[PDB]
Amino acid sequence: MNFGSQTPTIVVLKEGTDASQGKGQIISNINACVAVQEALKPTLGPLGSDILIVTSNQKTTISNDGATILKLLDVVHPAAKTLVDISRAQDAEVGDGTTSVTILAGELMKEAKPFLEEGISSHLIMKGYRKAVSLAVEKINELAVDITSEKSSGRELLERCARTAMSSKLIHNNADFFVKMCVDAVLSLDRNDLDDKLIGIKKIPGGAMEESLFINGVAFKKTFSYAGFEQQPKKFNNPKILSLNVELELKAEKDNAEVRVEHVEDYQAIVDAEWQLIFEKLRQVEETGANIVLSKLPIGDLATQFFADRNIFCAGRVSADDMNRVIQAVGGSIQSTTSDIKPEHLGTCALFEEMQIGSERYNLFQGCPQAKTCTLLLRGGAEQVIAEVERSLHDAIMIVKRALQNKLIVAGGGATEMEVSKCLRDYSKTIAGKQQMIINAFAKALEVIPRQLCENAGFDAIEILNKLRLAHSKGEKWYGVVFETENIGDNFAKFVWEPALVKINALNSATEATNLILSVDETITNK
Amino acid sequence: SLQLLNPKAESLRRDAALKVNVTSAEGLQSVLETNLGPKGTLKMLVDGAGNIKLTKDGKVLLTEMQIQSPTAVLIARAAAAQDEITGDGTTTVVCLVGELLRQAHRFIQEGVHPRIITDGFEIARKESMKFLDEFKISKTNLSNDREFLLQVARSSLLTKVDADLTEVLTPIVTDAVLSVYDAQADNLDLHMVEIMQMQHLSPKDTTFIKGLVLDHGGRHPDMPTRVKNAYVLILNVSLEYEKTEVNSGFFYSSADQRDKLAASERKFVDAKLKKIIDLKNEVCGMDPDKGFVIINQKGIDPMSLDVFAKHNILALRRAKRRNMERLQLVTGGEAQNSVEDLSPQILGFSGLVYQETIGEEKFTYVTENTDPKSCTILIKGSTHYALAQTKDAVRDGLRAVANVLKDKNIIPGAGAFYIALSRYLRSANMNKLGAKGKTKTGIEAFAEALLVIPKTLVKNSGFDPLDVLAMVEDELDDAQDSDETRYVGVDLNIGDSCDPTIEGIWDSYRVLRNAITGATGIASNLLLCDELLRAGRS
Amino acid sequence: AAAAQDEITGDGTTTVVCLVGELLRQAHRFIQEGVHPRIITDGFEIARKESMKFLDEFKISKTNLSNDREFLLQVARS
Amino acid sequence: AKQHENRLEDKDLSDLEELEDDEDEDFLEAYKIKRLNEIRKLQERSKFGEVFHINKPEYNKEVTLASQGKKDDGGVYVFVHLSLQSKLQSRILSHLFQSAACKFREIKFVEIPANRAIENYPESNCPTLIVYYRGEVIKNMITLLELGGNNSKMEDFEDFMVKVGAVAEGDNRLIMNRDDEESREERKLHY
Amino acid sequence: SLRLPQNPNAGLFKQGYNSYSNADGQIIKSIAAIRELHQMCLTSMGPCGRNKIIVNHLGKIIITNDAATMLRELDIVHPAVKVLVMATEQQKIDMGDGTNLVMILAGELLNVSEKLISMGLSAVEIIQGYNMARKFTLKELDEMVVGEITDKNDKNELLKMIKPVISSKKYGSEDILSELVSEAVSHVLPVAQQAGEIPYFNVDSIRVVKIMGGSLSNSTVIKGMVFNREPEGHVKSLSEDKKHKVAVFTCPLDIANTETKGTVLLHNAQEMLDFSKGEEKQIDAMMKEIADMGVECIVAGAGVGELALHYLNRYGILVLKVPSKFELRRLCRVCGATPLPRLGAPTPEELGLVETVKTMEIGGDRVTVFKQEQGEISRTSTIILRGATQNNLDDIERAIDDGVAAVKGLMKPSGGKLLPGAGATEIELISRITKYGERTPGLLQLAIKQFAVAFEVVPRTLAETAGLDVNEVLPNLYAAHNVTDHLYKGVDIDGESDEGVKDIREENIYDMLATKKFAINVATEAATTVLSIDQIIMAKK
Ligand SMILES: Nc1ncnc2c1ncn2[C@@H]1O[C@H](COP(=O)(O)OP(=O)(O)O)[C@@H](O)[C@H]1O
Ligand SMILES: Nc1ncnc2c1ncn2[C@@H]1O[C@H](COP(=O)(O)OP(=O)(O)O)[C@@H](O)[C@H]1O
Ligand SMILES: Nc1ncnc2c1ncn2[C@@H]1O[C@H](COP(=O)(O)OP(=O)(O)O)[C@@H](O)[C@H]1O
Ligand SMILES: Nc1ncnc2c1ncn2[C@@H]1O[C@H](COP(=O)(O)OP(=O)(O)O)[C@@H](O)[C@H]1O
Ligand SMILES: [Mg+2]
Ligand SMILES: [Mg+2]
Ligand SMILES: [Mg+2]
Ligand SMILES: [Mg+2]
Repeated sequence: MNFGSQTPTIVVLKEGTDASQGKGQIISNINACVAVQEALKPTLGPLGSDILIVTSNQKTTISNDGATILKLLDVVHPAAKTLVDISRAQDAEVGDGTTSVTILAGELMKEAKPFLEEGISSHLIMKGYRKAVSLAVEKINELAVDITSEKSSGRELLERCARTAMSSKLIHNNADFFVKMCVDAVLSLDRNDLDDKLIGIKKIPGGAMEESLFINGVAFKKTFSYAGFEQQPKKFNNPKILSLNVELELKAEKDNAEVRVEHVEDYQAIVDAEWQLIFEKLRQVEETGANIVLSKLPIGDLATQFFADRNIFCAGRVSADDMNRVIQAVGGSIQSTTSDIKPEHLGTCALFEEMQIGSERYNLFQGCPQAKTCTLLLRGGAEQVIAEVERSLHDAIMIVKRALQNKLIVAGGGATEMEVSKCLRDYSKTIAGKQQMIINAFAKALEVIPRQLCENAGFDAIEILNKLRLAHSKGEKWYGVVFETENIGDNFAKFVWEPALVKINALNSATEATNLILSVDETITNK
Repeated sequence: SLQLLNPKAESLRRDAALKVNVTSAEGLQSVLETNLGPKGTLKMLVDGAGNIKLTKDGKVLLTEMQIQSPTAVLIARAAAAQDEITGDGTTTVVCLVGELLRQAHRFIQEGVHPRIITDGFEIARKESMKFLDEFKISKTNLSNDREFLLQVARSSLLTKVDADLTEVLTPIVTDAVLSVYDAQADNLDLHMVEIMQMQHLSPKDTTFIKGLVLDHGGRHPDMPTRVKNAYVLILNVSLEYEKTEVNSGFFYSSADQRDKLAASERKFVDAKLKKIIDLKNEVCGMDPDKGFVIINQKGIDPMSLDVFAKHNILALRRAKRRNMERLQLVTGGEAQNSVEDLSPQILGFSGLVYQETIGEEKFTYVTENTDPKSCTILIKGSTHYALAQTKDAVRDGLRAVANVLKDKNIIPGAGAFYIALSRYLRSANMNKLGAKGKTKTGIEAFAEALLVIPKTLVKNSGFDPLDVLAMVEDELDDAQDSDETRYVGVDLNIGDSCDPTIEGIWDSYRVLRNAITGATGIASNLLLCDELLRAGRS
Repeated sequence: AAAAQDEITGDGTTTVVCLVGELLRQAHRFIQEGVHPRIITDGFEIARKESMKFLDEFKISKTNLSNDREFLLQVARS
Repeated sequence: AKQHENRLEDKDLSDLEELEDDEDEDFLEAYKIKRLNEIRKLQERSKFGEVFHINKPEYNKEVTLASQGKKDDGGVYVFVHLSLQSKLQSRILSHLFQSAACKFREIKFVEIPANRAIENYPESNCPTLIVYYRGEVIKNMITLLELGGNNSKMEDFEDFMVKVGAVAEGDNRLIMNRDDEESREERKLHY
Repeated sequence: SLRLPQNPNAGLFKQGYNSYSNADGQIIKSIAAIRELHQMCLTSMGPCGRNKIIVNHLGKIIITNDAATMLRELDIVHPAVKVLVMATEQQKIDMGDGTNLVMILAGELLNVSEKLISMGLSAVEIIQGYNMARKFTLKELDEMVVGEITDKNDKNELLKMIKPVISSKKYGSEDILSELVSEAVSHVLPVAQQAGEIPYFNVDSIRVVKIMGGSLSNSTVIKGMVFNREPEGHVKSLSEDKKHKVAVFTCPLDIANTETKGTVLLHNAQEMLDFSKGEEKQIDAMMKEIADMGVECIVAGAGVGELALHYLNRYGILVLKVPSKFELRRLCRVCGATPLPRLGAPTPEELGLVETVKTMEIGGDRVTVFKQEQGEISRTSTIILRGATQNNLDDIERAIDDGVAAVKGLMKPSGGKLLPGAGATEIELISRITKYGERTPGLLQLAIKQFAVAFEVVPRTLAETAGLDVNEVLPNLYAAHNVTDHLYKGVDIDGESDEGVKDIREENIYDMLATKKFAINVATEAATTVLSIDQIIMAKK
């Protein structure tokens, strides 16, 4: 009846598919997040340390924020990918607190360890944190004071909040000069339409970072330059900027036109018609007096010798993102027809000068007060100093990006976490149930942000935190820790502020990161 | 159930275990089907060593070819165990278990239970035991009919060897068996009858010797070869040197004392030789006409052989345990171990003692006894397989004829026993029996399985097996009404029936009894088994 | 054989393999008894032709012109 | 296993119609729609079909840009010929380019004089055959002694195009696979 | 007695084929082996269920506590499990609700029938038993209905419909996600005094646009849609025109070229001079007609050329690619226009209306928002999800797909009436079937009783996930049904659940009639197949 000697049993899952039951896997998932958490533990704070990562392709990448550190390390574990997703989400939405949101997410998982060791299943502890966030977000809104009541100046607001962003970086001593760059850069943008692509920074080598300069114009980097370059004047007084999407090339990318002729006299006409058409396009541009011609697609060789004669500047092979930044500065839009041009579409600038830095040449527009864009030429010693300072000012721009939309001041230095925690402790004592110990653990998890500020500074943490617990018994606000005077005090007197969106999205993202892998008990991996 | 327990195993159950026992049975049956009968085919067995051994015995085929199947090893032990005590009926057990399984398996496919089928074989077996009492015939041994023993000897010898070897080797067995019967009527096969190998002129020159033949002779040339009247002496004492239980050095001091102590080696031997000389002085009369021979079970020192050679005493050393237990039966003397107490009564008698040698070996012949109580069968042969073929033929022939003298009955063969049980089981009233229910086919299955044996004899002759039973069936239909008790047979020469009473074909009593009993037990146990498996530590 | 049965007819494949298995079983029972395969197959053909002379008498004729639904349902149900 | 695959793999859109009466429609028409789509892709890729007698300024575009094609990595093979009219092998290779151009319309066939190609090129090394693909030189071939020399044939040139990955092995246009109609006629009669 | 004879049917079917018939023990091998995956769907059941992370061979990680999404990716070698796999997929594609009951009720019927097969009851009788029990179950569910709804238009009435469905998946978010789904359905349904005759509804009406970052409370409803796309050419006016006519062209805006390939042929140089202006005047004749009627937005599916984009920039016409064909027709439903592969000219009847189009960043990426106010819409809506992780937003999408699939399950048939949930009607069916088994004497009565015992897992699985003792609240719940008030008894999930009694109407937990009928039928048909098979034949790899 049977087909053969024996019949081995079937494994239900595929051969090699890992699976496990019980409380061991969720503890392993929590320990996996804590293992990723320990890498970013000493990074938190102004006195924190950077992290050096080298991937398989052997490209050095130094960073301080946890957004790109987790992007470099390709994470296999799904539970450890939760910290990476919120870090990119925090980087995409706000742009600040990418390290603290991962530390708070792991600390809630760390404080959930002994409750999971108890018989309480994960559906109780999820309800406690989810109930606590509903009061924490409201308490941050109640502690948010408005700036217009004092009738202060608007220029000093951006400088005050951007000073906090330049901590824990290479800039904190040179922040007196570079904070004016990003504040004046973002103010040139339109308040209604604030764009993230108009703040592109070129990774130009050479030079010290303090030698940079902020200009309302935009640069592009010299392009291919067929013979013709270094004959035109590289300095103009009031040049007219022109942009053309049409490809000025003698049938380079055009489709192959099958020309068929049957006469010798017409062969002289058809070969001169190529010269006749291309010169008609040059003469039409010549009549308008366009002193600076630009194009995304390449410029022909004959045009360079023609524009070199009448001191007309030309450049091609510009990218779409860089060319879009030019149009926001120089006014009129792009036209791809030489006959449909108009004087009114041309731009203008009060000064123009080409100067070399780092053995590279960059054309710089100058004197453009009507420009709704900006540029930054960060120069730096190595290549990672440029990239680190690049993403640092991108985070500084991200603070003033969101500060203009909504103007809310909140405490800093770990103070906002403690006023929220002690309020939840006052709310927890009236519960008298299982949710009391959970909310007290949520209050203990918010205390961790003051810890790493003190651990990286070298001072003992248990003594100073007990001093704050004695200080927060009475009514007090903007009470945290500082490092200059080596003694705690009023942060408002010390003049340090932050936005409220950083703390709100951090608590929601950290609790959502916690509830994702506390609402599971198994991780199956095929293959 | 076995795969999750054992990570590696094999399991057959409920259809393959039944097919295995039947397929292995039909496979092993086809091997020994052609050998059964007088016109069967011979079968040689050559291993990797290259030696050759030829015989038709199923035991030699089974106990020399290694077998892997779990069913056949039980058929091997069953075929071997039945033959090891009885000496006949080896292939008959294989054919019964080889046929009874396939004949019952057709009804297992129909859906009959194995338990009630084997219940029918057991109650049918009891009917055959009751039928053996009526089927057998009484024979009185006081007549001492030598022609009756000749016909029994040709039954087994014609099956193994041809008529040329049967006619010359038949009276060799009859003369050996004629001396077995005595007043005490105690049968003795292993001690009395023996077989010895000897490469000589041909197998046809096998002769019967009434006395005990020995495979050794006189070492020295001067010792006598032929002796007319030799009085034997049995001594189990060892007359060479003995190392003496921890005894160590003959600490000699001077050179003269060295050889003086070396001469004491002879004193222990000469103390025993003097008792033989004192015994020879009593029987010293007619010394040239008469003689004396000494047979020792252990070795004799070569220094002492010259003592026997001077007195013309024949010396034979290193005899077997069995030969010392046979000299009293042949020569009529008595055995002795120690040399202290001797007498002339223990000495035997022999009428002729001579030696003949070929190549390097030498044989001693003893014969012409006054009243020999035992004898030997010295078989001649050409090749080693010729001796092995004569070994199995004489081993199976002596056991078959010896069992006739044990009891007072004998069973005629040639299919008379199987054909008689067929009509008995198929015509007997079932109300007399205690079996009911689905035992209808169990009687028919075992009754029909017995018919395949006598036609297997026909399958070797080439005739049609179903047609040569037509007149056999018609004979028994009229024999019951004709008022004449006769038993039919199966003659393969002409392809017609015969009478084993006048032709001389016979079979022993305990062969067919133990065969069906051993076959029914093995076949029943194989049917009830419904699962095969292998498991263990290795 | 089951393919040619299912091709032209579309039913009765299980009867073909059982008849061939049983015919070889019942035939091999007699081949072991010393009978040649030739006369065994000769009897099957005479038995086959005898069944056609039994089948044509065993069948029954019905009138399908009425197109009754009860007969087609029970025939389809079988 | 291959007997089932030969019904579809070893038959073009013209040969697949042979199995319309024998094989199932859904089995056949499912593959004919697949092969019909492949034929449409080759028609869109047929941007060439005659030898492009170019000059140098243009080389920097025709030879190399083309090699990038769409840059969907739509690469395009570009066979260059540094012609030299004094050599006998050059005129032979020019005939092979025009013959292959009429067949393989997707592959670009480029020709230019060798004296105008490289400054002071060795005349002994001419004729030269270069094969560009995605801007990279796949093969820098030397004079045609490898391809038989003076006795070079069209069959040898088509075999070289298969080695560099320009044409598939089982392409119906290759003379090795494009059996004559009289050849297939004898096979059907003797089958 | 060392090597076996090796099963002499080995001349038959190859070694790769494995037979696992009965008598040998197939049923015992199967019902058991599948208990591992039965616990997977059992642990993921209820509002407190645990989601399961499934990493496929490609590496796309998913985390979903359903059953259809999990078993689709699990490569399962066991054939008897696969009967339960695609049987659950039938519930997903047809009704979109009840995947879990099916995987649980179908497996429990095999688990509870261990007593019937082990006692020695015939397998053929068990199939006849569950079939007759299935018929009695379908007839009896109609009598226990108390939620006969006839309005099915207003938003507050859907609180008894959508919120029980959303309360199962991620119980913590009820009011927020129910507001998004309920407000989406109100935008989908048209404004009318009496809409009848089975109005059309489809799952493709409500789409889900996933945006990275942002708390779940900050989400909002959009009547149009949102694409991750870069606008080109200009900035919008956003209040000046007050309304915009949007033309959707299947073919691109370019000179009409044929399918067969052509090229440019010029016999003389006179045509060479006019060819540069001929292409400009050709499109100008076709582009000027579009601007006369005031089409302030054009959507071309294929790639738009630069010559066509240049003429549109000066007039201030919005352009958009929309390469995929499925999402191209959904934009037409918003404006209320038809596709036009012909260029032609814009007509007033075929052109729709759109209020405004504005561009911003929601999660850092620039997107195009087609939100309109005071306009007429028909079967179109979107829900902008804000979340911390992409892994969590994937589960919100399927939860919304199951929510709107229930709307398809209501409006497509004539009645999608409610039933008491939270372990209320399941225990009632145990009492009905217990009384039904005594009415019909016969050997099949044992099958009728064991069919009722399989419904026990529904109440206790909510208690097991709640960390409660099954032997206390489950027998205490039977005492509450002794005797309307006894019908609305259910399983409580709270710290005060020691009593084990909570009224259903306080929170309005309800289930669908058609969902449970289709689930019980597919569950019985799944168990019918597994109990009917006896031999399972495998193959190599
Ligand atoms: N001037 C300051 N005084 C006190 N605390 C500060 C100051 N600047 C930054 N911090 C604290 O340092 C912590 C880490 O900031 P940092 O790591 O620089 O930003 P991010 O984590 O976004 O990269 C913040 O939680 C903040 O409270
Ligand atoms: N010459 C013969 N004529 C008829 N029957 C014979 C003859 N020789 C042997 N047989 C039958 O063959 C059978 C088997 O004989 P034997 O060889 O002694 O036993 P086994 O074959 O079991 O070793 C006996 O039943 C006997 O009747
Ligand atoms: N309900 C039934 N009762 C008794 N015999 C039946 C029944 N149905 C079919 N059979 C028998 O089974 C045989 C084969 O029928 P069927 O199973 O339909 O064909 P197949 O064996 O090729 O699948 C027929 O010869 C018929 O006699
Ligand atoms: N707050 C609550 N109180 C009581 N029962 C609840 C609550 N929330 C959800 N439930 C119950 O949890 C069950 C989950 O069922 P589910 O498997 O999601 O349904 P389906 O199988 O149709 O998708 C529902 O039947 C519901 O009655
Ligand atoms: Mg920061
Ligand atoms: Mg014998
Ligand atoms: Mg049928
Ligand atoms: Mg549901």
